[PDB]
Amino acid sequence: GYEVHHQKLVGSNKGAIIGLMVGGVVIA
Amino acid sequence: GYEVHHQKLVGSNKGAIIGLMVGGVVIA
Amino acid sequence: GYEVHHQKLVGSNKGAIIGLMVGGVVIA
Amino acid sequence: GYEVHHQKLVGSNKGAIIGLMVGGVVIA
Amino acid sequence: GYEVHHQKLVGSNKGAIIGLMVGGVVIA
Amino acid sequence: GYEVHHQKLVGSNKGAIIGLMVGGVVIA
Amino acid sequence: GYEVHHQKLVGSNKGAIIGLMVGGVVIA
Amino acid sequence: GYEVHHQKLVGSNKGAIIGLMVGGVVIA
Amino acid sequence: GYEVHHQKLVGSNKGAIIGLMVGGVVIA
Amino acid sequence: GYEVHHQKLVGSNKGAIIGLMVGGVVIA
Repeated sequence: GYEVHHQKLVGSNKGAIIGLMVGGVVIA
Repeated sequence: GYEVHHQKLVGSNKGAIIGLMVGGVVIA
Repeated sequence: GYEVHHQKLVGSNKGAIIGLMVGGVVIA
Repeated sequence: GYEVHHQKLVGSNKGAIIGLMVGGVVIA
Repeated sequence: GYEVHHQKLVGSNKGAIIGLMVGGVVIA
Repeated sequence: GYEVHHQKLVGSNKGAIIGLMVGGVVIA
Repeated sequence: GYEVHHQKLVGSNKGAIIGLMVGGVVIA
Repeated sequence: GYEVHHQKLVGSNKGAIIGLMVGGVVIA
Repeated sequence: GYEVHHQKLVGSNKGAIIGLMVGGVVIA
Repeated sequence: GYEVHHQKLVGSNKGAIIGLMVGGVVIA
C-alpha cells in the first residue's frame, strides 16, 4: 500500500479554518 | 503502491480555508 | 507505482480557499 | 452591502471534510 | 453592512470533519 | 450591493473535500 | 449590483474536491 | 447589472476537482 | 510508473481558490 | 513511463481560480 522509511512533517494554522459553514461571516 | 525513502514536508495557513459553504460571507 | 528517493515539499495559503460554495460571497 | 428579506438554508456532510492536510491518507 | 429580516438555518454532520491533519488516516 | 427577496439553498457533501494538501493520498 | 426576486439553489459533492495540492495523489 | 425574477440552479461533482496542482498525480 | 531521484516543490495561494460554485459571487 | 533525476517546481495563485461554476459572478 503506502510505505515510507524516514520523514519529518509540519502543519501550522495562523488564520481561519472551517469545515462546514452555514450563513456565518469569516474575516481573515 | 506509494513508496518514499527520505522526505521533509511543510503545510501552512495564514488566511481563510473553508470546506463547505452555504449563504455566508468570506473576507480575505 | 509512485516512487521517490529524496524530496522537500511546501504548501501555503495567504488568501481564501473554498471547497463547495452555494449562494455566498467571497472577497479576496 | 448584503441584504435579504426571507430565506431557508441547509448544509450537510455525509463524507470527509478536511481543512489542511500534511502527509496523511483519506478514504471516501 | 450585513442585514437579514427573517430566516431559518440548519447544519448537520454525519461523517468526518477535520481542521488540521498531520500524518493520520481518515476513513469515511 | 447584493440583494434577495425570497430564497432556498442546499449544500451537501457525500465524498472527500480538502482545502490544502501536501504529500498525502486521497481515495474517492 | 446583484439582485434576485425568487430562487432555489443546490450544490452537491459525490467525489474528490481539492483546493491547493502539492506532490500528493488523488484517486477518483 | 445582474437581475433575475425566477430561477432554479443545480451544481454536482461526481469526479475529481482540483484548484492549484504542483507535481502530484490525479487518476480519474 | 512515476519515479524521481531528487526534487523541491512549492505551492502558494494569495487570492481566491474555489472548487464547486453555485450562484455565489467572487471578488479577486 | 515518467522519470526525473533533478528538478525544482513552483505554483502560485494571485487571482481567482474556480473548478465548476453555475450561475455565479466572478470579478478579477
